[PDB]
Amino acid sequence: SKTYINQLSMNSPEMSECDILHTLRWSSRLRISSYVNWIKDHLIKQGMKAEHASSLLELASTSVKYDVEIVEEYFARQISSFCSIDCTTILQLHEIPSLQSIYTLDAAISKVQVSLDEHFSKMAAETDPHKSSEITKNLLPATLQLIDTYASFTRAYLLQNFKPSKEKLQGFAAVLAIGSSRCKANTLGPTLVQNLPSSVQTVCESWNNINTNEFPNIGSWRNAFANDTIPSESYISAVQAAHLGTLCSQSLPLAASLKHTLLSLVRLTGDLIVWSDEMNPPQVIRTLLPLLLESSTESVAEISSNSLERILGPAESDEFLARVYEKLITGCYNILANHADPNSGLDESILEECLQYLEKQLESSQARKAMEEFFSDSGELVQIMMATANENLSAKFCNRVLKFFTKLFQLTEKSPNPSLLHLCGSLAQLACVEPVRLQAWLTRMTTSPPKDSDQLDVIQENRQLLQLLTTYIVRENSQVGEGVCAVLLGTLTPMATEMLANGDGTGFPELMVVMATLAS
Repeated sequence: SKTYINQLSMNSPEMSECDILHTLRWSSRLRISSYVNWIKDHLIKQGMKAEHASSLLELASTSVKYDVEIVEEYFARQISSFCSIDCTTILQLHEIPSLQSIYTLDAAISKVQVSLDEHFSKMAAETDPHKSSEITKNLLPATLQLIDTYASFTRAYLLQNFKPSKEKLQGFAAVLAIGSSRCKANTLGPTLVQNLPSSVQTVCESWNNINTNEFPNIGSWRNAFANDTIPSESYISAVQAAHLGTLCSQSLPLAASLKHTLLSLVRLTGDLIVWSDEMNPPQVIRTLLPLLLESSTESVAEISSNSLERILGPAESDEFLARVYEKLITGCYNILANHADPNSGLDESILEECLQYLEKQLESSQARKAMEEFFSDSGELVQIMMATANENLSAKFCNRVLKFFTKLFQLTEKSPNPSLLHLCGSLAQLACVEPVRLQAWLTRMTTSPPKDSDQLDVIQENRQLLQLLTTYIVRENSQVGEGVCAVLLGTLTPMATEMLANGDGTGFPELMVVMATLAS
């Protein structure tokens, strides 16, 4: 109708999802396929003579700029709508967008990909390809933030479908954030995912079995769809049919739509990063790194790796491997320190495995580098040993972490490097520890276990290696300093006097080996 012509001719304000869907097809229609004559002929009817009709038709479409403008405005609207939710919190199902918005966004990105690809393919010829970088000066940040939002959305969709409480839900989120197996760089991921008993294997496998082959292929719009007049319209129709087909499912309907939209978004990001003259590393690297390492994104991580390898490193020797290792250490510290409680859905084996892995990488020099940089920037070796004070956990975890200290100091002594010296100086912050937690922690080992317990041997070896690590600290070459020793003596004397007084002196005969060496 003429009202549509005037509503979108000189401007396109107050549009909606249905308006966007109709407008994309209409605008693509009146370009090359000779519907323009049909439109003006019908405009002759209903009372518009040809002079107005031709002028409005000419000034309604002028081409790529129109597409990027409208889709940028749609992206801005979607980002503004989703910006009301931020930080890192688990989102409910009800705040996930409805199917209409999802396939509207999918159609928008598909049209943008097709138009940009044809524009750059025709720009492959000629001698002036630089006149196309200024139109994508704003697409990239919006695309990255939208990708981050949708990754959060699919992560929340997987999480909330696992009545489990919120605390172990956050624990499961921490476990799965460093999961995934499609990347060969990490090793813990599959093991930590698989050792959980029943919840995150059947559900995770059922959700990972949602294949998206019913959708059109990567470049199917170039070969199987270029025969017709407007290949973009056929591609949009196929995508819409694929999205509509998912409604019949009863187990996990939105999974296929979310997977496909994330895949298309990351592919468009890669194509844009190829075509964009302006390229700014840190945002794209931090918004693409979690994709490879996320268990909730495994059907997409390969494209992310492909796009990141060509720009940030050959994936074996460059700094990308060190960045991946740094992400692994960050995740390991997070899970070890924050969710040590046994009610966070955590089995002791998960902490055991991650501790073993991070020792194994601590042995290697190249990983030990990033190890020390991360514990110097934001990490803290002391949190791991504070985690032992939790009375809700067995003594095997304490044994493993204490053996961890034994081995890092052994590697410090045998093969001294500046990273090991710096981490030796790192534990000097034991003075900053408030007295109550350190008193409780010392009470954890210093208390004699019941003689009917199976951990008597474990605690005996713990006492032995505690004396050994004490000798390690009190060494002159050690960088911890005498203040830590003085405060340790001050907070070891009183309850020593106490359990000599009220108690029978159990566990006393091997105490002197500790604070006597402290005095040394």
